[PDB]
Amino acid sequence: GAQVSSQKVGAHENSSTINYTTINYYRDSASNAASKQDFSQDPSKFTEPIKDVLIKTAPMLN
Amino acid sequence: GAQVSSQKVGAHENSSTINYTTINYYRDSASNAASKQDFSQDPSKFTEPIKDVLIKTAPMLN
Amino acid sequence: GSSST
Amino acid sequence: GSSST
Amino acid sequence: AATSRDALPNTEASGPTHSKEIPALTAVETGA
Amino acid sequence: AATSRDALPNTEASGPTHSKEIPALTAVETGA
Amino acid sequence: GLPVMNTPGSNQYLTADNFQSPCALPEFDVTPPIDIPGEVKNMMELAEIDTMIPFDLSATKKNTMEMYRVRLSDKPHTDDPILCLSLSPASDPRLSHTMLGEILNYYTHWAGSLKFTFLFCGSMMATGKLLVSYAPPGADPPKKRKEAMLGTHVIWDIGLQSSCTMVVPWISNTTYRQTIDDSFTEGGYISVFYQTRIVVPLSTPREMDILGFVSACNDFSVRLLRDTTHIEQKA
Amino acid sequence: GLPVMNTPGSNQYLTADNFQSPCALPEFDVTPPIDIPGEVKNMMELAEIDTMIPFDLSATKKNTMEMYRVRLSDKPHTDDPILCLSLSPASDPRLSHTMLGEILNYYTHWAGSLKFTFLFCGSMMATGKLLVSYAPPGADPPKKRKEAMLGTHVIWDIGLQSSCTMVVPWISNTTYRQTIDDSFTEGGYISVFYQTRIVVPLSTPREMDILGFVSACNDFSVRLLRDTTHIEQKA
Amino acid sequence: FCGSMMATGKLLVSYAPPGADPPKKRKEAMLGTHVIWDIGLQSSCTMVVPWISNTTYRQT
Amino acid sequence: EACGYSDRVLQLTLGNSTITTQEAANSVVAYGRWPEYLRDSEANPVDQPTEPDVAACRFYTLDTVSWTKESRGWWWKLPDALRDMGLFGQNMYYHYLGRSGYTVHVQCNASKFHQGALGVFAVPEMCLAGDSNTTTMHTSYQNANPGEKGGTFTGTFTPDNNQTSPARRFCPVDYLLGNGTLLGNAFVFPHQIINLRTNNCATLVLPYVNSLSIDSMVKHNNWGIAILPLAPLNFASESSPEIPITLTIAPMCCEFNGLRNITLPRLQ
Ligand SMILES: *C(=O)CCCCCCCCCCCCC
Ligand SMILES: *C(=O)CCCCCCCCCCCCC
Repeated sequence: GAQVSSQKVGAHENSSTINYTTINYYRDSASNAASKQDFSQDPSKFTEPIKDVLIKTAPMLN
Repeated sequence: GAQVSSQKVGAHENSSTINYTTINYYRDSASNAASKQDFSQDPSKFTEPIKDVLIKTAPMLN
Repeated sequence: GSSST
Repeated sequence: GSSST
Repeated sequence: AATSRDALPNTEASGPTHSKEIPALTAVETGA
Repeated sequence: AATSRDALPNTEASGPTHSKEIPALTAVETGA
Repeated sequence: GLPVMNTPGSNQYLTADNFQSPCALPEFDVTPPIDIPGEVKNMMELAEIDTMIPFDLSATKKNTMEMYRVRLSDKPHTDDPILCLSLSPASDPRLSHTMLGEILNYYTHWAGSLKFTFLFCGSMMATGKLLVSYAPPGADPPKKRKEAMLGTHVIWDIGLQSSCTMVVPWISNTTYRQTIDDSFTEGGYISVFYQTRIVVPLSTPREMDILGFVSACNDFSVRLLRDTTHIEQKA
Repeated sequence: GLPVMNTPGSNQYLTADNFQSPCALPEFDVTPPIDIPGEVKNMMELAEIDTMIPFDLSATKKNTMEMYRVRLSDKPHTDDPILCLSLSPASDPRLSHTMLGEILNYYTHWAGSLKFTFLFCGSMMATGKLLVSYAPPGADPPKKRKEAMLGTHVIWDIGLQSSCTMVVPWISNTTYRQTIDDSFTEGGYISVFYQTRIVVPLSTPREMDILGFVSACNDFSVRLLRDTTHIEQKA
Repeated sequence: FCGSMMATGKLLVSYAPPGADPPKKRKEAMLGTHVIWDIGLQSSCTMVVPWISNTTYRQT
Repeated sequence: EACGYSDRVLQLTLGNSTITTQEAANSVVAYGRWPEYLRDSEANPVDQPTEPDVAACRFYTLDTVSWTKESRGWWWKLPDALRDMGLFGQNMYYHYLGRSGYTVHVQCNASKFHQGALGVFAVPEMCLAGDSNTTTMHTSYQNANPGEKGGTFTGTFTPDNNQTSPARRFCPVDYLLGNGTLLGNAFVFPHQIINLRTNNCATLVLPYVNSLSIDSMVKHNNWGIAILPLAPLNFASESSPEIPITLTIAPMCCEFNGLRNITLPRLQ
């Protein structure tokens, strides 16, 4: 049941992907650590909530 | 996700490559130990920084 | 066994 | 599994 | 599919302009 | 085959130099 | 049992650690999520939303609705600044409390491009051309249109498109700037000027306000999480 | 949980240990490297660079620019030494502060071949032949050319190639020598002599300097890292 | 250079295109087209004055 | 070459300027890296750079200094030495950011009857020591930046005792390379030696070196040129000989970011 994932390697030694291993010891998900394998979304629902889609090169009002 | 590498064996017992095992427990590379699997380079950029490549048997000046 | 990612 | 070296 | 640790967008090279396209002009009244 | 009214040689583009070739140095003693 | 050996770090409590721990309520029937509108995945999404700048923090206008209004008028052309602003998004008093400034105060380092949008709130009968400038750091801060002209700038013509956006491009020596006032990581100067002048007809108000907004461009990021000075608890 | 048993070494802090530990700044956006010129991978690269020897540490020349200059002259041939030097690269006062000597003082053991290069800084009109010698340890240290002649030596003729290199070959009983003065691991004697004499014409300076440099050959290595006596901190 | 073989020296030969103050000091001459001539076995040095003109032909 | 070519004879041409030499001792490329422009992968300011090319990447000759038996040594900082040099200087002061490499050509001729050897060193980040034993890191920008004129080394550390009006300048002791390290080891820095019996000159090609891809040229010097007499000047029998040292430097592959109004520094 081991989970193996990639580390995003910052400062490299003078020493190819580096991995780390994770095993969950408990039945309840709440006991689990934070994965940090998170997603990003587009800001549109906040930055552009207008009914008619905007084209930046075009006049906002027309 | 286990990493297995060779030990350079110095003093041998009266007892074939010997190995050691490494597993990374953390997501951040900074948490990792030092591999010590390092490379060597040629000293030329310091010892011979001259534009025209030198031949040691030849006259340095000509 | 090993679930890789 | 085992990444050997 | 965009991961949090993915790099942000590259800056693309841009040249001079003499156009009817007006990116700099807008109307914040719209809410955007 | 070079006619009197032919155009003179074009100037070719030239870049920086760090060389052992020495065009600027010479010896007029030779007669040239 | 298995021969083990304790390393340094044993039994410490790092508040930034990430470990499993026993659950105090096993087999608890969790309420499922529903699809609530407005989910956020990253704090930088909020920094990309335009927020209004308190430009006029003068002794009588600060901490009132008035601090947001930059007054303009139909007066003759001058080369003197309408407003002057240091590009210090987390520490300059006018930027530090904007949504961008507030998120920046939870982090030690910022990087990326910013954009300033101005809204003309005068009558439709009012016309005018303004110059919005950005000078990268290292010279005399611009106090006259002639010096501001020489840096990054937009000449805004007032008309049906009410608003104008100047992008402040990421121009820095360091890969990241600090979220405090520091000369080594100074960002430069924003200043606004009259290019021609505001012209109104008769029966029209000769004075009007413009409002300004700041937000981050998509190349903007922050790092090294820290505590803010913008909230506290004496006792 | 899993039956474990603590071994000796548990909870100790070895300053030379190599273990993983929790990161205090998770998910920090690291600045990438750029290709900076001059990267070094091993301290021995620096030991292979020629560095100038303070040969003349006499009471009035030491700790001045003068300590680097070995004075020669057009005087009649003598069999007496120009200079005498013990091969103790980390502990002899003339070698111990050179880049080689300095790296050697961070280690307990050294091994390998060394090379000494001499530069004649006299006029072009000056001629001369010199003998550069190396005597392995165990006999009377050479005080006359006749004894120096019998060991490893180079007869240097001064001319357009300004400089001459003598290689001191690794000749030792032990596999490694110590970085301190110790008779058991003594390395021998370097000495320089006039083979003929320096000859100048008229209108030429009759006195001149030679400079000397030391560096390590590619078969040179050091081991057992230690603290140096060449820096300290009283209080 | 018609001096003895024992004589050494470095000279700067300059060409300044028209329009500014005529160079009276090395510092101004340095800024235009120039050759730094080192005296040695090649006795002579050539500076080329490149055709830099506004008109297609100059007058005599 | 059998057809005459040699390591002693060189011709360098940059822009409208050419240097010739008949007595060189080859030339050094610092750390084996030739100057290059900033790559897109290492880029950081997003604005279109200014690249002056031939208008700035050409040979500028700084004021000639004089080598005598009393001479302890000379130093210069880059880009500072070139701050007033034609269009390079102008481009430098109009932009917040700038980077540049350099060809350094040190000139010193004498005669077959003279002696002496100059060590010419190119030091990355040449931080020099100040004149005070009561306060530290306190050398004024004006004193730290001599421009073309450069500065000199001293054989003796002599501390500024005027606590009320501190001199606020460097006091660079020669055998300590003006920074607390021994001169005999300065050879780990890119260098050449002008030994008068061997060569009239030294030529060093310097890459842009920094911990950043581009920086403030006005706030920060990247390279220091240090010239010190390893072997003192001597001639025939004259008690007081003199020979000139001329320094000629060319910016190479320089580019500038962050254009605005010109920087007018307080240099006095
Ligand atoms: C999947 O996990 C199969 C491989 C298991 C490898 C050994 C796991 C280490 C011990 C975990 C014990 C269980 C925790 C309660
Ligand atoms: C690759 O690692 C697959 C095999 C895993 C073998 C057992 C690992 C031992 C327990 C590690 C637990 C995870 C650390 C957080």
